[PDB]
Amino acid sequence: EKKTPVKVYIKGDLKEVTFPETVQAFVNKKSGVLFGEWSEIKTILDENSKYIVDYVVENDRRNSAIPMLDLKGIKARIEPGAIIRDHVEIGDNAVIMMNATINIGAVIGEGSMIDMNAVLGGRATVGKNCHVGAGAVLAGVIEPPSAKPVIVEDDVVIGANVVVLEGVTVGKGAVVAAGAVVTEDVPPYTVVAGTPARVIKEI
Amino acid sequence: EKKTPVKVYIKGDLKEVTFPETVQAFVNKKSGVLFGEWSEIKTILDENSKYIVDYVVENDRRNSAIPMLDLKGIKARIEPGAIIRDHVEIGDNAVIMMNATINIGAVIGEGSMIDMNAVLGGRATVGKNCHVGAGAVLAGVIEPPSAKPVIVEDDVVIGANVVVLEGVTVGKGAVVAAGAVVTEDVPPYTVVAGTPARVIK
Amino acid sequence: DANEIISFIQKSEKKTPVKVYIKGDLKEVTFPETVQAFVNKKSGVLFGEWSEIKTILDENSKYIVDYVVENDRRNSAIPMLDLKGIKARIEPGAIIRDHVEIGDNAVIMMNATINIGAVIGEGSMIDMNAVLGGRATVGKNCHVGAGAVLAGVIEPPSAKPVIVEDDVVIGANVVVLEGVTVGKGAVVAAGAVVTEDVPPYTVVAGTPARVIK
Ligand SMILES: [Ca+2]
Ligand SMILES: [Ca+2]
Ligand SMILES: [Ca+2]
Ligand SMILES: [Ca+2]
Repeated sequence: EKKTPVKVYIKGDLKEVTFPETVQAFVNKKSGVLFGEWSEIKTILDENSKYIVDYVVENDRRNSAIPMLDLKGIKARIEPGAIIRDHVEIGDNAVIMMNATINIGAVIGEGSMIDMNAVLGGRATVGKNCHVGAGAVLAGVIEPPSAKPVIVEDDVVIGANVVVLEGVTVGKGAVVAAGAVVTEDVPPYTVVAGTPARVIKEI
Repeated sequence: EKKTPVKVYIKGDLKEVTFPETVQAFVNKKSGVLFGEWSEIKTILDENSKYIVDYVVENDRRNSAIPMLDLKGIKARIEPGAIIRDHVEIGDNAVIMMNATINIGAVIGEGSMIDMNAVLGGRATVGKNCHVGAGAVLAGVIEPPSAKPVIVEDDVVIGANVVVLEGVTVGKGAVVAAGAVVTEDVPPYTVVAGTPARVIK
Repeated sequence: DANEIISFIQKSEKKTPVKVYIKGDLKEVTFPETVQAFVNKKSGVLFGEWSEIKTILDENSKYIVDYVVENDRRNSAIPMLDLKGIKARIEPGAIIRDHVEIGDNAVIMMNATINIGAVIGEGSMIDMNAVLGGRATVGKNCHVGAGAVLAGVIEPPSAKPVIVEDDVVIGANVVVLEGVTVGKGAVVAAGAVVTEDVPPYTVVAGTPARVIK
């Protein structure tokens, strides 16, 4: 389940090397690229040192089990550097900015923005037309299914570097000031600020 | 123009496949790598499956319009994982650390450091010899061109996980305490701290 | 050790590595020793320094029909950590410099950033987008919350780094300032800025953090 996927560019007398079905070998007679588990590929490189004379190994993760979300057909905008796990629901015309991180089970509603370097923890739920500020953290609640995650209702603005703690609901149309730590449910149409966040105005 | 670029490693009887001008195909008879739009390349893979035996598709962005900054000739240091949009000015001898993010229109002065996981929003301006702390956020003001962005003057230290709000100027030589939220202009050569940030020293 | 870190950093030359996919009449091109060329007659890829490869592309323009240049860093001297043999879990997007110790069964989450000299103990979790500064030390069975920042120090070598002792929980978006020790079993509330040592088995909160329990 945990994997250490590598891509390996190779060159040499490749016709002399046979590759197992466990690895995807894209090669011609002298040069090629190999895709597979490092444990499998390492053995191949070692046992064929005579014919594979040079190689470059690329690797981006170690003992990782959860794949990344396939972005190619999503009806929304995902910028370079955003890391999104599989099993995340991205609503129509949402925007996921550079270097944001979104964990499994998260939901991002239609038209919502997750700004740069923001973090959505497991199952965090963001409604429609929300703005989750840069560096803001929505706590995760990976399991059980019955455990209330962070829920941000529609039309909410969450300030930069905010933290919303596990199981907290931010009510519709509310505003959370930058830097706040939200420890309790926020009533709809109110502005909260501080650590712990307190209501400072009714909208 | 929103794009969905892909890089596709491919193999098969590749001479039998004709690639359009829209696709850059670096291939030989047996194997190759294709660069282009997903819409374009998906069509090619499906229609030529008779000749394509296997492939691997890589993709890092979806419906993305703004390209990344070409770093190759910049007289500065940019570390792996830093994400910098095009139309950003990076001063001589600046340093951009791993996992920082710098949005369009930002300006970083000579000798300044943007630390790990810091965020410079749209049009945010940083002077010379500044240090923007890890995780600090300089709010963005993307438009209109007449809206004042965040302006950090020279010789400033911004603490880790600070937020400087839209349109605020942090004056020359000031220090902002870690975790502060700067909600109004900071006078030159003062220390501010707290949320909201208040003058201390 | 700290002296070794400083010496390593300065023995490393600044690099601008590229990967360049090329095609054309490549048999007419002689690639220099300084470049790794994985090529066939028709097409291939080149690994090397931009300054070296740019020269090649120019001087052989008549033989190179097209190319794509990839680059992810500029004037960068410290390489990334080889993850392939580490007995831990490191997720995509995590950026870890060489000369970092990752303890058995640790977890480094997506988009975390770990500077040179850092030490992460066994079974500890560094959560999403957290930052470990130079020489920052995290004990065993710790949890460093998402977005939390542990201060760094590289120079001088004698300077005290941030030390997180065992069994600690650091809340999300917390900042621990340089030289601070967070005591064994302590809990730091989300959003706190820790400005002085935290006694073991206490709870601290606020900015500046103060003992609450
Ligand atoms: Ca290797
Ligand atoms: Ca990243
Ligand atoms: Ca989580
Ligand atoms: Ca912005």
